[PDB]
Amino acid sequence: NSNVVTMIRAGSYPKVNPTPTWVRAIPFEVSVQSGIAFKVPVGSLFSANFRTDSFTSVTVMSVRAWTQLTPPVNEYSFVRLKPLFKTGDSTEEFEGRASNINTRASVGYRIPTNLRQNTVAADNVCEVRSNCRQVALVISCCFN
Amino acid sequence: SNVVTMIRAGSYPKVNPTPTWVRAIPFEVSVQSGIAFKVPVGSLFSANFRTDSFTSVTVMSVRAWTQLTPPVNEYSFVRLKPLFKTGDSTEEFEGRASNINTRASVGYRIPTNLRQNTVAADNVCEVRSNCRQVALVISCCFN
Amino acid sequence: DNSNVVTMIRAGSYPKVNPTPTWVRAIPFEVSVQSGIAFKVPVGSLFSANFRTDSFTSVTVMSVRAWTQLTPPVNEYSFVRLKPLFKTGDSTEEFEGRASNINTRASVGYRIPTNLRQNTVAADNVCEVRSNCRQVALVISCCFN
Amino acid sequence: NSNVVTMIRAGSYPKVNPTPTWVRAIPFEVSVQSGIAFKVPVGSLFSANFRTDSFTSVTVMSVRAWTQLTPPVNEYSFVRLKPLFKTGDSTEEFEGRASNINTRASVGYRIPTNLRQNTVAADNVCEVRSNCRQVALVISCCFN
Amino acid sequence: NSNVVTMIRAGSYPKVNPTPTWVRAIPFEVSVQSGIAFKVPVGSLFSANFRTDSFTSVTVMSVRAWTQLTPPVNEYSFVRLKPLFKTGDSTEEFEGRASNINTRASVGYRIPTNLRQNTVAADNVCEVRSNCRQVALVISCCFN
Amino acid sequence: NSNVVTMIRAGSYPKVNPTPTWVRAIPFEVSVQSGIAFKVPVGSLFSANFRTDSFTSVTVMSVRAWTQLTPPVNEYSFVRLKPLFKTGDSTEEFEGRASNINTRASVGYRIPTNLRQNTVAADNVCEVRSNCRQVALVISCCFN
Amino acid sequence: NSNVVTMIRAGSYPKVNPTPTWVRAIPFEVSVQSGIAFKVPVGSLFSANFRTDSFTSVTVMSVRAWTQLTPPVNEYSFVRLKPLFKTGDSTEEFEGRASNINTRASVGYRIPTNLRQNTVAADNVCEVRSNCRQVALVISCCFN
Amino acid sequence: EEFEGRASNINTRASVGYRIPTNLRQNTVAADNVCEVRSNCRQVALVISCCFN
RNA sequence: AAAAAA
RNA sequence: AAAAAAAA
RNA sequence: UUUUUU
RNA sequence: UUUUUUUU
RNA sequence: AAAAAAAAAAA
RNA sequence: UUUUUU
RNA sequence: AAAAAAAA
RNA sequence: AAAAAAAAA
RNA sequence: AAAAAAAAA
RNA sequence: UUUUUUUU
RNA sequence: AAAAAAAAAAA
RNA sequence: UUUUUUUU
RNA sequence: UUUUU
RNA sequence: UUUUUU
Ligand SMILES: [Cl-]
Ligand SMILES: [Cl-]
Ligand SMILES: [Cl-]
Ligand SMILES: [Cl-]
Ligand SMILES: [Cl-]
Ligand SMILES: [Mg+2]
Ligand SMILES: [Mg+2]
Ligand SMILES: [Mg+2]
Repeated sequence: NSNVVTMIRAGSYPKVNPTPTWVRAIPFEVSVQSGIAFKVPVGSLFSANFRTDSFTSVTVMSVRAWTQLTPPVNEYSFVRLKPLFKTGDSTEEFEGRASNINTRASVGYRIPTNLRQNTVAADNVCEVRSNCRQVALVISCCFN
Repeated sequence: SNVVTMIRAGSYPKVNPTPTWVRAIPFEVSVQSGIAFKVPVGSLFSANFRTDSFTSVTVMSVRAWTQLTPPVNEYSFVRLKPLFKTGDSTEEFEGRASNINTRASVGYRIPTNLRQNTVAADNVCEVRSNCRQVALVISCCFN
Repeated sequence: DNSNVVTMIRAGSYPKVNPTPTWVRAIPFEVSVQSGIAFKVPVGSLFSANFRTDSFTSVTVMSVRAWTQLTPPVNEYSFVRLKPLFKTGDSTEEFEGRASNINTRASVGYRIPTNLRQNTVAADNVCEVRSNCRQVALVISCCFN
Repeated sequence: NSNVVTMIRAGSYPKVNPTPTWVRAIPFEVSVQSGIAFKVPVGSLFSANFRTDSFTSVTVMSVRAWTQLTPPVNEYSFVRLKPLFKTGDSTEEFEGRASNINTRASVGYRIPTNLRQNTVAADNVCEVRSNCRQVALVISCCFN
Repeated sequence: NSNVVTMIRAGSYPKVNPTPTWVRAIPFEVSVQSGIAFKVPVGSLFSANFRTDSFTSVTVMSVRAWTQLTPPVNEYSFVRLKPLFKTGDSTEEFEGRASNINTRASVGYRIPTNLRQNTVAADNVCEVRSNCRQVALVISCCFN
Repeated sequence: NSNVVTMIRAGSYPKVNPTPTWVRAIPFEVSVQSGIAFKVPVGSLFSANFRTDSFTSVTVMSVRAWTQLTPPVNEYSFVRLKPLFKTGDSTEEFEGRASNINTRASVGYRIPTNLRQNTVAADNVCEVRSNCRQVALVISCCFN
Repeated sequence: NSNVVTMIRAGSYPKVNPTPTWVRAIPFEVSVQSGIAFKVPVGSLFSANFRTDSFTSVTVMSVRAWTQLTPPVNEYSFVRLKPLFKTGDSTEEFEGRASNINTRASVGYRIPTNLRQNTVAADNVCEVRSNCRQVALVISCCFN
Repeated sequence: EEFEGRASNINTRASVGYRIPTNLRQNTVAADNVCEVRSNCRQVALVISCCFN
């Protein structure tokens, strides 16, 4: 309600951290080929395009996908996700298909707490299969 | 009361022949592929909106829709980057379509602490889209 | 706290829009008057860039109020009459208000019933004004459309 | 109660009006022929027989009609009313018939608020049709 | 509500009255000479400027007076009222004075129910006195 | 309920009206050119196609308009409306745009009670603009 | 209750019907001979005088009859109604007599919902008998 | 905007004021200007509720 | 609460 | 209690 | 209680 | 309350 | 027990 | 409440 | 909540 | 009914 | 989303 | 609600 | 809260 | 039992 | 109440 | 309830 500056009765110097962690929802795309699985690299989350180039590690919480280009002729779009982990890759293929040809396909998977460790740029996140030549992704992750 | 009735008016009131006006102004802009276009504040001053008599305006929010179809195989999309005289933003508020035949849409609100006047020479925001036009509806206050 | 930065709006379908909306206003303007002579106030005085209304061509008047704008003749108390005029039939009322102090304005006004609130164009007239003061200040509450 | 004059403590000069408005029901008769409609002119309402000769406009609210003379032999009286408006005449025929030959026939119609604009002497109110030679009208209106 | 005409199921022809009564506040002025009383004539109430030229009798209820022009130099406005009755004039002088030389003087008097009989043009209502050359009155009356 | 005809103890002859009013929603289409407004005629409402050829006037209440044909390539349908009145034309351009190129565009406007007078065939309702060569109208009105 | 037009945010194209049904009370008169029964044809309900010339069928609910002309000398008016149906004519003679020679004779009958089918112009509704040469009818029906 | 106030008594002052919303309450230096004033009287008295800092 | 219909 | 005729 | 409007 | 119906 | 009828001049 | 009456 | 300037 | 601005008016 | 901001009674 | 105080 | 005094013209 | 940036 | 959530 | 007064 004050229109003017005021005096803060500051005390002892507080605990500081010039490089906190930040929880994010990173949107990026990946080019997919027909019948070929594409390994999504973690390194794609580290970029000045997301303000995250200052990080080297990230704990992924959940992954969501969307077909980014139209599907072949006569077909309905589809996208699949196989979760990948350093301690052991999964064989799940969380799939989603569009019920309208003109509409995107989508799917996502959540990572359980016991599997939410850090990952670096060299590591992979999951395999993406699709009949569309491009898939949009949105990863909910904790940079640190 | 089906007939005129007398009014017991009193002293002469405080008057103002040129008041303010809260408005939602719809106008379109042309956008080029892979290029950002600065939305000029001047577009809000026009006889088409009854706002030619104004020279300044306080923008409150900005919403955007793609106005033409997207490139073949692509889904529409539109981004908005707020711009201020005291410092431009780097936010890219993006919305995308989920049906190729449908518009993409997104918008942003200006916080009270940044709601200062802007004149015709100023710019509201940068617009990016894969669509050759974008329809903007800006909720603002003319003064 | 309130927001200190820009925030995203999860807009959706393109809304119904209107670039030339209506506007409810209270317009102030004066009219010169002559002694013992009425003056038909033109509706075209409400349309003007001095009121931001030059873009309108019709208007619905709701009420009319009037104040003498200049002093009265020597030894006289100000006064002002209003006779409503309507295209379907002018009125014969003479709503009159007088001043009780020579140095003070005279005032009066009238309300238009809902059934008589149709559009009026510049060529039309609102009401006649009589007064011993040479100029009268009007404040008209009207809906431009 | 008071039996003598008493001093009123008047103050400022009030808002006055020498020519005020008036709500009225005007009784008058119109002359009607067989099979021929008669347009009731609004000018019939302004007259020193009603104290209304000082008005040039009037807002009609409702119209009531009664036959005024005996019907043709072997017939029961009747009367019709077709509202007329400067913005567009109406085609209704609000009719009323007597159930006794010796009794008047009556009918009427109300004008809705959205159609209650002024009218001048040169205007018409409604068409009257009857098998009686004369008709009696009572028009509720607000002179101004 | 209603946007179109609607029928009225009228019955027998009602009692009517084309020349009814009217309760009014009639504003008018009178010229007054210094030191001389002016008998206000009832005829002033009958006039087409008031819509009452169709009446020939009136019952007065109350009379209020205001000075219409400025007072003499150095003096505060004043005005008196002496009621007059055909049955017997009264010797009251209901006097109101102004407290600002620039402001009107005002006063009035009420007529008791027992002294509320008609009056005709030839009659008078009251004597007015004032140091101002004109007096504006507002008489509340029932024309009949 | 009853399986056979029953007697009605009818009384005096009632009030009747062989030509009553009628509240309707009238659908019709108009041709519109590119960049050119089209004044929609009130006469379109009177017609044997709507059972309203017996009416000569109509009190319009609201207007709703949809695009009837596809829009130009790459564009989304739109339709504007400018209310027109005999007492004064409006400058409002109530617009409605589609968000799916395959979907109609729609918009309407309500007429306020104080503007719900009648209109005749000669009169016009509103100006229609659109990028589609044909517009569908649905006018909620009261025929009288 | 505004004072000026507002925008309606219309939606999809609604279901429409340019030629809806109509519930009506159609008044008309039928000429009758003494001692002879007159069949009332249904086609009399279709006519531009009733705004129904666009209907080819109708469902009749009730019938009411009033003698339209005076009776013979020394007699009291009367009227008889005999319902007629395509699936089988009735033999009821619903009758009503005046208790005052100068007063109409009235009677009507209700059609039960199991016998409320459509009737075309060539069909007949009921036979009429009376000692008056004409008879006024008011039929409550549903035009479709 | 032209917030205007007139007097109903010739011998009386004419008055009018305007409030500045929160989103437009920033600092102003000497060179700057507050508002334009138009009056038929040759002088005008101002009372400005401000916050020096 | 609007119009037509015991 | 619905339907029919009657019925203070 | 029904039908158009809503 | 004369004639008909109404899930046993 | 919020404990009888008014009007005229001065609170 | 003072005070002048039916 | 007392005091100061402001303040519907 | 979580992290990164604050843990006390 | 069911209360408020601007102009008006 | 801008500047001061008020028993820890 | 069954939420202030009447009369004149039109319900 | 204050609220504000970003999170499925 | 018009405009704007 | 509309509306015209003390
Ligand atoms: Cl589709
Ligand atoms: Cl398609
Ligand atoms: Cl003074
Ligand atoms: Cl004129
Ligand atoms: Cl209606
Ligand atoms: Mg797809
Ligand atoms: Mg008769
Ligand atoms: Mg008979």
